[PDB]
Amino acid sequence: IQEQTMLNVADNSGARRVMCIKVLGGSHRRYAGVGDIIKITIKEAIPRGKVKKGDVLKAVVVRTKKGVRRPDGSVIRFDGNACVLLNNNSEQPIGTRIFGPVTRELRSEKFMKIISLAPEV
Amino acid sequence: AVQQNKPTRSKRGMRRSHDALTAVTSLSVDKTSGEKHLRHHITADGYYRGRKVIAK
Amino acid sequence: MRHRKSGRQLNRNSSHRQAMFRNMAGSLVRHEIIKTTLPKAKELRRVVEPLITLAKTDSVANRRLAFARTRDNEIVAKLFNELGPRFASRAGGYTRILKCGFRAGDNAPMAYIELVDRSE
RNA sequence: AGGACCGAACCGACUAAUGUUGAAAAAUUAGCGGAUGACUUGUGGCUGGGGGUGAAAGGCCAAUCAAACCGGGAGAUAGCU
RNA sequence: GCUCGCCGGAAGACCAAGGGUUCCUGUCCAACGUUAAUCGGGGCAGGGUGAGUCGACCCCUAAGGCGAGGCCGAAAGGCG
RNA sequence: ACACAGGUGGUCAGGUAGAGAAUACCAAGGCGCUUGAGAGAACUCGGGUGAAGGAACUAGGCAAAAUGGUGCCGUAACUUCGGGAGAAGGCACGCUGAUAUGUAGGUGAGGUCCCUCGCGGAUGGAGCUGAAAUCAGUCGAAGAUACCAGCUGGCUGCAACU
RNA sequence: AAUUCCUUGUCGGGUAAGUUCCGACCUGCACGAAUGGCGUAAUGAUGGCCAGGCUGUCUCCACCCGAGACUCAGUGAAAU
RNA sequence: GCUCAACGGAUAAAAGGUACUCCGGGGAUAACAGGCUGAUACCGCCCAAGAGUUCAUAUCGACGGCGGUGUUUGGCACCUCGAUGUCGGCUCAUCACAUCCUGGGGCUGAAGUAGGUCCCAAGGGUAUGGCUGUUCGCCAUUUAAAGUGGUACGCGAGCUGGGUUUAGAACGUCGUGAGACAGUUCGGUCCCUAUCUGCCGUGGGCGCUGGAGAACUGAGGGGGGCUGCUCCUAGUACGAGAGGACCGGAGUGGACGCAUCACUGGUGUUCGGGUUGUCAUGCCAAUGGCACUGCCCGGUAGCUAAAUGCGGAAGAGAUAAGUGCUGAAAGCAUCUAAGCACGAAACUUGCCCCGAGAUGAGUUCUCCCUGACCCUUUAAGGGUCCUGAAGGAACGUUGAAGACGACGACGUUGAUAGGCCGGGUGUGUAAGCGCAGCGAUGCGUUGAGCUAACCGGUACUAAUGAACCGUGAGGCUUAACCU
Repeated sequence: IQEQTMLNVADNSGARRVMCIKVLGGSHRRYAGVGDIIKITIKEAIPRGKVKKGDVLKAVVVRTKKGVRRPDGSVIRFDGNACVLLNNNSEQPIGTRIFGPVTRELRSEKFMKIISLAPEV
Repeated sequence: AVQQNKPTRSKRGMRRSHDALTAVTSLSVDKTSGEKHLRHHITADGYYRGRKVIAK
Repeated sequence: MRHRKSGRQLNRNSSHRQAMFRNMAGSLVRHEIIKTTLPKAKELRRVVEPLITLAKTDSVANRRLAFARTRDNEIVAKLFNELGPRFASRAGGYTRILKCGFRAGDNAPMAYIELVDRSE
């Protein structure tokens, strides 16, 4: 979310704990956590995941403890901070299957595949 | 902190121009006893606006 | 900042303020007229008047609540026996503040806060 | 048994903050180190200045120390202000 | 006087050192007290300290000091 | 220099909880610290609580925050076989009742004998005090419920160590 | 290397990124055997580094409680 | 009889260290900063052998030349040694334009996309981290870009102290040694209560010409001026393809500023509850004090961001570079000389705020004051009595106003605070009694009881009527109007 933020991975190919090295989009953007794309290092990885430790690639935040605010004032708060790993050049999901809840805020462009694969929207 | 030159007796008086006391300019008179009192205060013989309110 | 905020600190902590107004309420109930400083009397209105409003209805729960907010059983007995019926008709305003002059040691605005139906 | 351990009194003084015309001519507050020993403490005594004493720092010798304090030579001298 | 708070292996009480009347009683509020003061350890008077058993004194000695004679040192003096 | 937040040797040491002279609250005793009254700006000091992220701060985790107790298990490299080592890590902690009208245990009254017959011995087992455990029940969000009370691990330099 | 100027030497590690650290190489400006050489369990208010935890250190401050600061009465300085 | 050779020769005869240092002076003399200069530096131009696929100037330019700046290395020693704090960082800035981005152009060796170079343009904007003390530098990752300089290489009576710049210690090297090092390493006291100017806020006094109560005009001044991503046009123009439009529209963000608290949150020592230890209220029960608010769990108002709203515009005028029209001097030519037209995020306005002390003190509306006497050195003036007006101030209750003033509401014809009534909220089934149980405890009365700054009401309390200030018709010169 912020820089120096550890996140869980929703998708399978992305592995375990990941850290946000940069908040992409914006000159001095401090905090971005709803549908935003963040540059990611892999701080710890299982070997079954395709990506490995020390590798930089993009991600999109899917779950935030801060939570989205709906238009009527509703706040959906998800426990845990989660990301879906994306390729640096393509920004397309590496993982074949997305796990856990997703929000309807991730309905734009390449995130349609994420909400298609993920069970609960 | 310190001054580089001594301030003048003139500038002392100009600073104390706005340091002056204010007169009372009015004293209310109670109806029952003729003593003048501070307005909305006890008359110092024990009367408010028209009645004896404290023994002392 | 102080916007729509009640409560006068009077340069003391909350425990001292509570203890001071408990003792002042006890003295005001006991003697029916006391001399205080003026803000002290003004917040003394706010502690003393709900005690008589509680003391209008006499029950063991209300005497226990009055003992909680005074810790003086003589004051509880006076509130529920001598006063209470006296102020039963009065819809608030048991306290009257009469401003006196100024204190000698410190120039403090002085006041006499008294019960309205004082026998003297 | 322990120049054992944890830890009060006790002895010291590691970091920070306040103070810095202070409450104080090195303190206070949070934490700190030793605390049965080469410990600490009271009461006396001894060592005197090119001297003492020093688990050593030019440390200490009365808020004074690469040579204390007091008086004398002394109105030293000062091509300098 | 009644309530409140504080300390309570002390901010309680007693000795030691040190101080020296600061003790108690009456009176006064000029200077003192970081304010007012009727109060005080302030001023000014008057009282108060009772020992065979407690300390000192005393009997003894430690570290050490002084040391007749003595030894040594230019005198002062050092050591004993 | 002061009616100064410092320094000053010994002695006594009540209750409850506690290993305790810690600490919390109280006894007995002594005090509120010789300027007060308001208002509740910035800023300063000492604290409290913080959404999300968490060392990105910074010269440096400086400071703060955390961990902290007792019992039972369990514990690595290396080692001078003492250590390391409270290594690290895990579990249980409150109340009420039963076991057991209060148990193990401690302290011991009558009584009973004996003797050089008194401050004697021996035998008793009434009363008093009483830790810990186990089992069931029960309350909160929480049971070392406050104060008090350790942060831990890996690699190195130097000096053996106090 | 508490020593290597060049030097942030070269490699491998740890990080996304490492003049620190750790381990090797020897090319020792300018190590070397009681002016002691090399290691060493334990120990250290020691020097350097890396983690877990934890948090207002930080992003970026916000509110609250007290002591000042403000006003009022009394006394009332300082450097220059 | 002297290399008394430092040769006008101190004495027969004399080396060093001080970071442990001390004294008297000196900016007579270095370090820092400022001043002069500008050799060097940086920037620009002159010529143009060349370099460029052929093709000096699309792009650079040898050999040489001339300038500009104060700006880097230096020179000097004017200043500062009876004192001008030293790098960096943090916070806060301001200026220049030799312009990094955004705007307007010219040339291109500019098919498009994307660039190069030059001109105009200073309105706004112009990263986060790792290493290390660093400015630097290397790197990792952003962005439209992460400008270049000045400001005592801005900023220590603003902060830091890693750095240097002390006293302790050690290593390498030099010296017999004390000690030394433009070596290294570990450790190592950064003070100010603001008089003046200056700002930022906020008042008092008098003026503006009789005194008031309002509402404004706008001379001036300040704030604000940023941009990305996607889609349409359009896969169109452009193109062999690959790629892919400096027009014109639409949304959506980032950073920034302003307001607000309806929501989501935080806080909430002034509400409710749980709970540990102890003490008290005689005791059980119920409560209270103290232990950081004892620890917590929640939380109303208020404040606030992390919440939501809003905005930096479009225009208009005059222009810069630039492009032109008509048009001579110069029958052709020519953007200029007379004329005429466009042309920028710059300028002036448009948006917001201040603002007549705008001494040039402005405008409009309304209210209010129309009595005598005496002296009299006459724009003239005094003294006395009578009368004090419109209004203000004081006092009091106060405010989502406030350091204090100031400002706003209300003052008995009164809702201005407190209290009271009802609600709302927040916390979570009070006490008491009864029942089940051996008891802890449970269950019922009971969503009970408490409740804050909140909402709607209510004269129960305090806002007493005086009094005070403020006046009495307002100066001299050129007009209609009638006397």
